[PDB]
Amino acid sequence: LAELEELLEAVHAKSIGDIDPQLDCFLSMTVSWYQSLIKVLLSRFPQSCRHFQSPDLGTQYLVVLNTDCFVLVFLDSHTSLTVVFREPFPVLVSTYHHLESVINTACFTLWTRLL
Amino acid sequence: PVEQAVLETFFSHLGIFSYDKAKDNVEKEREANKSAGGSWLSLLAALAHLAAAEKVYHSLTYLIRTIYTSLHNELKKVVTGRGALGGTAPHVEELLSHLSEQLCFFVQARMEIADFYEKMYTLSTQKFINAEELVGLLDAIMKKYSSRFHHPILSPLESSFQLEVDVLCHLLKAQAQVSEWKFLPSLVNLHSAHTKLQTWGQIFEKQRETKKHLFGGQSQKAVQPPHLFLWLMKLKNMLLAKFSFYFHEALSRQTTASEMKTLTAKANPDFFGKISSFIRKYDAANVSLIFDNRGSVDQYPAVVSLPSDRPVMHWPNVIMIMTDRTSDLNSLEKVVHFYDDKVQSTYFLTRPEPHFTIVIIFESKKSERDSHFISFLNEVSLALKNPKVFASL
Repeated sequence: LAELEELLEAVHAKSIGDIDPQLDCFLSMTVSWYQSLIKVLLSRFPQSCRHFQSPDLGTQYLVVLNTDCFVLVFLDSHTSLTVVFREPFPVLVSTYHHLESVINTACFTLWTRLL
Repeated sequence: PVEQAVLETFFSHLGIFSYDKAKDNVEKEREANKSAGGSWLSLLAALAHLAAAEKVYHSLTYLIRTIYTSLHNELKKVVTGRGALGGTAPHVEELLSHLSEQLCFFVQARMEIADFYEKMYTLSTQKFINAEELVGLLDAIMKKYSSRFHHPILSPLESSFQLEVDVLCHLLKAQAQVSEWKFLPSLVNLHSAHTKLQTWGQIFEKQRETKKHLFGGQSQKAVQPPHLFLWLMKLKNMLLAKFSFYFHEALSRQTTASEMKTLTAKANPDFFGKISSFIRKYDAANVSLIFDNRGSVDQYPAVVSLPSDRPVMHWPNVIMIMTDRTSDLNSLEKVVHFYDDKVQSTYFLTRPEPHFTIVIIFESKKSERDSHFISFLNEVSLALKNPKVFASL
């Protein structure tokens, strides 16, 4: 977790809402919804998902690696949805494809709670 | 001040749907303060009238304009009645005037909401309901009434209003989103409506708990939710069932068949289960709900297919039936029956939506006078359009 936090300080991250306004509703999702989405992402892509949690489980970080670009989901029980890139954001299709899979996973989790 | 505390208590009672308690408290305060200023008595009378009007609106028995107009006139008279002969403090008088203005704005908003509800009840009898126009009108009304009663004294009333009105909006867009075959925004709107309904139910349960505490350990009747809340919950359930029926394939692709069937059985009505039962009983070859993608064979793909994938062989026959019987399908009430001797197939087509078509195809010669299939198609169309919920609202 410490290495991920240190690496995140030297990387460029953009929130999901910045790329597409329609995803901004995901920023208002509850902590339980965020945990359910993290569990769904871990179940769907265990090989590409990395989970880091604090000893008291207050802060949980879920990263879905693609490898220079990844989607990071951070939740503080005691939430954020941003895409982390090692270099500055380009002014590309693989990054959009990675976001589409995460968007579908978030959409799938939201639909489950409605039934 | 005592007047501010009384107003806060009345507003808190109103926000918990305790109109009778708020009216009784206002009447008691007015009776005990007969020697106070005339503005205070006018405000108390206006508050009692507004509580009665709110109770009537919650009961939804007006489906109200005269009562709202009288309340607005009383509030305007109280605001403009700057009578210093009552001995009230000038700060108290200014607070009363601001409260009267906020109450007049709230009364106008309530009158607009009642007019919208009456329009929806009138349009319930229409074969097709334009959800986009209703959503736009609701958004315009909300924007006009936005931040009009943001006073902290009116805090629980306004929170009780928007959380309901937005809920209605959360339904309206959903009614459009289901019509446009949009799954993600329909699901988001349904989740928002469910959250708003749960928020309203929290206040209802708080009021019920307060009533139970006041009534002791006796087996008192539970505080029933108002007719508006029940209608909103029924509309949300109907919209969720319609979305599940339309988006059955997407939900079922992520789970097993048994789990998908169990999930669909909870939705009221369960269109998928009824369709499967009808297919099993009548030995129907295929039942396909196809959404028209024109303007958004591939132009009319089968969104839902039972009990298997959509027969490709019957695709051009269904396309020809839809094209030739376009005028009949446009009525959204008639059912078109076709027979093909080359394939010896019987096709029954209905159009519950202008962009959705339900087709039942059987590999046998079926007479057009078979009332069972026509009745089933009519019931399915009525469930999909959902005019009964709006009629009962």
